[PDB]
Amino acid sequence: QAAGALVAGTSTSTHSVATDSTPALQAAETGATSTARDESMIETRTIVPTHGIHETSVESFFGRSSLVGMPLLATGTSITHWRIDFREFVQLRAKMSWFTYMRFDVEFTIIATSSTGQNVTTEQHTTYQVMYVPPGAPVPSNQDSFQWQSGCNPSVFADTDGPPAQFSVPFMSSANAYSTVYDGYARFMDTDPDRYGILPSNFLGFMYFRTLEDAAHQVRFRIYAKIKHTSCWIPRAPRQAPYKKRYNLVFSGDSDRICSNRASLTSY
Amino acid sequence: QAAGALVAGTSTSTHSVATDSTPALQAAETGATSTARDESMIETRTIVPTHGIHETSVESFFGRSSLVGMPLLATGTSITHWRIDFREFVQLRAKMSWFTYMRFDVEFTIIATSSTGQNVTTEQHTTYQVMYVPPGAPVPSNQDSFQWQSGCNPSVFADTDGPPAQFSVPFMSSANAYSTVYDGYARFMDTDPDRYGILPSNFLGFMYFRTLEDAAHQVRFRIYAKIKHTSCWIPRAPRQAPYKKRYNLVFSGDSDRICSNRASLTSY
Amino acid sequence: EACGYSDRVAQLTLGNSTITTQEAANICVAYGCWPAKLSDTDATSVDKPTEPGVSADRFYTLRSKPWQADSKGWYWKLPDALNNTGMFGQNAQFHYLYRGGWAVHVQCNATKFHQGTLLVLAIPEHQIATQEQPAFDRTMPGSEGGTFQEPFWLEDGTSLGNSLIYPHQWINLRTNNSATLILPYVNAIPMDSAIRHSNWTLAIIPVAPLKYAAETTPLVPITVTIAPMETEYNGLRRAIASNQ
Amino acid sequence: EACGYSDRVAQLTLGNSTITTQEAANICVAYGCWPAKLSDTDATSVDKPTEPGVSADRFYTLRSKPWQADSKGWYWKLPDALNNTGMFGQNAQFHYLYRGGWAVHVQCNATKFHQGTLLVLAIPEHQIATQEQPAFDRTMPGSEGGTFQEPFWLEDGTSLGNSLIYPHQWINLRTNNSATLILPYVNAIPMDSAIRHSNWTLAIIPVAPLKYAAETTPLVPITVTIAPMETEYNGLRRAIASNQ
Amino acid sequence: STINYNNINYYSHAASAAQNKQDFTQDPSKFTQPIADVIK
Amino acid sequence: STINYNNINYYSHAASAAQNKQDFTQDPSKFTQPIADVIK
Amino acid sequence: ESILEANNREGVEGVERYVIPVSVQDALDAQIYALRLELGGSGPLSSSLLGTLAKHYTQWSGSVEITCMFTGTFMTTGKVLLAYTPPGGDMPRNREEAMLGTHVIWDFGLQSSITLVIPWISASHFRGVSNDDVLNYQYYAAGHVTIWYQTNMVIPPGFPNTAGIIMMIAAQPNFSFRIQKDREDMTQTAILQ
Ligand SMILES: CCCCCCCCCCCCCC(=O)O
Ligand SMILES: CCCCCCCCCCCCCC(=O)O
Repeated sequence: QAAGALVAGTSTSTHSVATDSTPALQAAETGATSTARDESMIETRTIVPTHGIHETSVESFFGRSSLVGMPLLATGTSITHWRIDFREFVQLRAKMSWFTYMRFDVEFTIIATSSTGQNVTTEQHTTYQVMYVPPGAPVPSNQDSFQWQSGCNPSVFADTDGPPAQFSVPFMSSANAYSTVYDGYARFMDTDPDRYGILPSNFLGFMYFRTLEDAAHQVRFRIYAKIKHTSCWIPRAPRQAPYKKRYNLVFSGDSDRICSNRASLTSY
Repeated sequence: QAAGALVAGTSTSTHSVATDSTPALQAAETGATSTARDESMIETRTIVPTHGIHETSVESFFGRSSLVGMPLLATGTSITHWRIDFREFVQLRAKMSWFTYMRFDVEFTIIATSSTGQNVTTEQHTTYQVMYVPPGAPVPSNQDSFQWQSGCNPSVFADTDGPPAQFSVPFMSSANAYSTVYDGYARFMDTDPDRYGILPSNFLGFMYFRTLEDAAHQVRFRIYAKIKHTSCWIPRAPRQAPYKKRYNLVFSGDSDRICSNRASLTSY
Repeated sequence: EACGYSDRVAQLTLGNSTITTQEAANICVAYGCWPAKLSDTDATSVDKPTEPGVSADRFYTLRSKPWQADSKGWYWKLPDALNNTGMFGQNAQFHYLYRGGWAVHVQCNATKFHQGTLLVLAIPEHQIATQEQPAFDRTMPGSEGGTFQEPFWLEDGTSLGNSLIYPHQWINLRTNNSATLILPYVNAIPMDSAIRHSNWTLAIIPVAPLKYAAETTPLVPITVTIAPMETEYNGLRRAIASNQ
Repeated sequence: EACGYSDRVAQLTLGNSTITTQEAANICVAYGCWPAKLSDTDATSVDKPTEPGVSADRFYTLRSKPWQADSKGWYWKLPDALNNTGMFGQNAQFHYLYRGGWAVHVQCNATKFHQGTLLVLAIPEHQIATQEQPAFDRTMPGSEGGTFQEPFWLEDGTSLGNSLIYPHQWINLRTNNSATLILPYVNAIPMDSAIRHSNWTLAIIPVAPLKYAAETTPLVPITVTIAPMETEYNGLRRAIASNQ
Repeated sequence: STINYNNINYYSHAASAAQNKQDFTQDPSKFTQPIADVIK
Repeated sequence: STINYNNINYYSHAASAAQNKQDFTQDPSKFTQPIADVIK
Repeated sequence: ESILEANNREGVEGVERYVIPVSVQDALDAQIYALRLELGGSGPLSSSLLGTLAKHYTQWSGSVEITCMFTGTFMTTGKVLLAYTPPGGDMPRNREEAMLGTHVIWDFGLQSSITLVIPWISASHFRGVSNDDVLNYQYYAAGHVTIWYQTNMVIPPGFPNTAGIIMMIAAQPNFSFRIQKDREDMTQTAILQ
């Protein structure tokens, strides 16, 4: 697979003195973007295309790991979980805001770190279990619970102090692509605001964590997600206001402006 | 790829008694180096070329790792950074002083070591994060900061007590080659001495470090750089005076001499 | 097998100016490259360039300097020294970008009764520094040029002795009357601002001091004549003469 | 058999400048000649000429003038009006000789509620004279231009009515927004001094005064944009800006 | 300026593979010229 | 005295590869004989 | 093309920030607008489509295009001059200085809009998108775009003496971005829930 597509070039131009051909004159009402090229506006020289465009490709744009979850396992219970979304942290969420529909695979990498009550690093070696709990499967209640047998649910076991755990996931939606946005309701005969903009087809379940023996120290799980094998459809005006909640788009919007203000439009 | 180029040889010579051909006589005013060869100055025997020249090739000369940075992470903040230059340590800096322009790739290797307040080695196992913070990206303020999500900035995670971290970097300048020297100013309408000899195109940003949990002991990062895939242009008189500052070429120059002095030019 | 005969006389003609010399030491072409215009593949600035030709591609003579007994050396930054002289200067001011080569002719005549040796150097990216970082009047001295304070260190912490790695000629009075260097454009990018970056530095340093067959000695000057070559300019706007 | 449709819109692009107009009256090319460079057989000055190209061969816009009720007319001498502006001016100053054509675009917009008619003329060798012989400030007014004192006589003892024999266009508000004239070089010799001889005179004269559907009327300006064409210069020396 | 990578996936499922290094050529016209009667 | 190495790079980018073992022949003449009228 | 938040004068609140005002003048050669050509933070350019896309990259190259659409009545006329000034100095003080650079003369008529192409005129090949003061990225300065009255906006009696210009901006075909980085305006003080 080769990534050698180039940007466009420039060819030489000369003076125009035409009473018919006028490319400088547009009509934006049509909804069409300007048709004018450098060559038709100034006398231009020749420039051979030498610049690549791979770093702006949909694959390269999303193809790197980002923090998406960060559950904390307490010593008293020795068990936490994480609802599988990409809505908890802003950086990735805002990257996805550029598109309406996205179909892709995911590569998860999990890094475990032990700490003290005062949140300072400590040495702790145990084995933890990450179990995928899909909708309908029974949830574990304790570090002891029988649900950890993992007869059908898939599980990953790794050491607290060993290399990060890592695995890939296919495109799982019941739909044909995930939706970053949804102008509709989650249920029929229900019109509750908490159910507006919620598309259940994007929620594949939870990830449950536990240590194989009662935990001596804290243990925090950092879950990283790499979007790969990406297909995107219908670009959107990206998010400009900050995110306040995880499941909706509400914003503060105090001052109705995005860029900086200045004294005059005629001076900097 | 083969490295078999040889040094030149010697062929047999005999006595010359010529009233026209005089190779011993030169004229250095032309700026040209002497044209005389061993064979034309003495009766020489034949010597078959047996010596190689690969260890003096531009690639071999620069192709080995050297210390370029050495940030120290304190226990109170649990975060440091490093401005990406090769001007902090003298050995590599002086090697580069032989050329004006250099185009190359870099291989970074990072070694982490934990110590006590009295700077003695201690045992400490945590995971650290190295994040590339390019110009314009927001800088992390704490070990906690949201900037560490690394949604777009690339990051490397490795253990304090695990093998060294390592990765390669392409030739990144906006220019067509890096400049070891710059006879100009960093900005327009500015003539400040602090901005003379500063070529912003060589500064790609910072490397920010943190431990994934508050640090228990010191932790020092040694950053090694290997220049590879090198292209060099315009050789220079190398640096003879010691380096005093990181961003300019000032020197002390007390005694105006480089080599040792002697009593007479006629005796050792 | 021989080194001096018909290489002593020379005539260079550019535009409406011609230079002659009866005691030359051949011609030095820096790095063996002749000045040339920017390639379609190397280029980046899209606007059609201005190529002044004869109006700027010609010889300009700067004010002469007297060679004195205590003289340490002189230097001129290029294009700096010519940025405000003639049609070349005008084009350099009116455009944001410039690219060009040089034809340098340094001249110093004396008599068969004098002795002295000048080293004439063309230093690329001659970023200077002394015990302190230099001020604008030192880094871009204009047509008057500057003077070395630490010539042994070449004003950069290196060495005068190793400076022969840079394009050069010698004006050794018992041999020659002058030096001629042809310089191609050098930079790590295609073009650059004439007012913010000096590509080459012309340096003239006395290595063997001027002595005569008497204690007096008439005024012996050093004159610098320079010609821009194969120039092109992009980014036309108003004229801007310095980076101040 | 028809006289107005797609001839109303126009775009002229020279160097780094482009002009557009949505209410033109076609383009007038003086004497049917397009500007052209000097022939080897017509030429006389032996030195190789300077051909600035894009740096000078582009559009320059002069300060606007307000069209008032008592306005008699305005005029600009060429190359005079541009002799001190941009890269064109620099070349005209540095050389003893100059030759060139022009692209003139006079613009004046109002509203469908106004009425007025301007005569735009390009007069060759417009030697002026009133009840007395004119002073330098009248003959070579520079970029500010001059004003007619006796427009009926065309400031030369002839007549405004017969001036249609000179290349011209009309800016009749009910019809057009502007005028465009392309002028070739005219002289009885191959080249001439830009500072001592004005080849063409751009004249704008109100023939039908500006009236409006009210007594007030907003400021209605007249703007002149001019472009040198197919220029060449000979006799390079120092810059000399005026004949004073 | 034309990075050609090695496919090679040691696993059974397509999801396991690394990111697609292939560059598909863009067609901005769906967004820049969505008009029916295209004029130039 | 002719060390021939194995190219082989397991990564997608050229930057990832090891140092070039190839020896290009030097041409000192740009620096030793920069004179126009070359004499020997 | 996306609309520029061009009317960023202190005190103007949303939507009205998208319309630069033009009005009948009582003075000649008057100025309409000034904009420093930067893809880097804060400015009107940064909140656009091209601008928020630049918030994710660290280097850029290419030509940019600015299309302006006049919003006045059908009977109101005018001629404006749009100019791009390559770097080196400051913003043009008068129209006589501005016209010396790359420009276009716009005539209001049946064609509501005009396009000013801001050609890639750089010494570099690539420029940095930031103006980072610490690393001296103002080294990568790209110039200024200014707008002036060429003639004047003239209206019939009783008509609105003030209308507007809507500026839109897009990248051209020779435009590319390099090196992905994080947006500085997308922050988080706590986990979202
Ligand atoms: C270990 C079991 C893995 C199952 C993971 C499925 C991951 C799919 C992520 C889809 C994110 C949807 C976008 C959103 O958060 O709104
Ligand atoms: C993890 C992000 C890596 C980005 C590294 C870019 C390294 C380029 C080094 C260039 C050194 C320039 C020479 C100098 O220091 O003056």
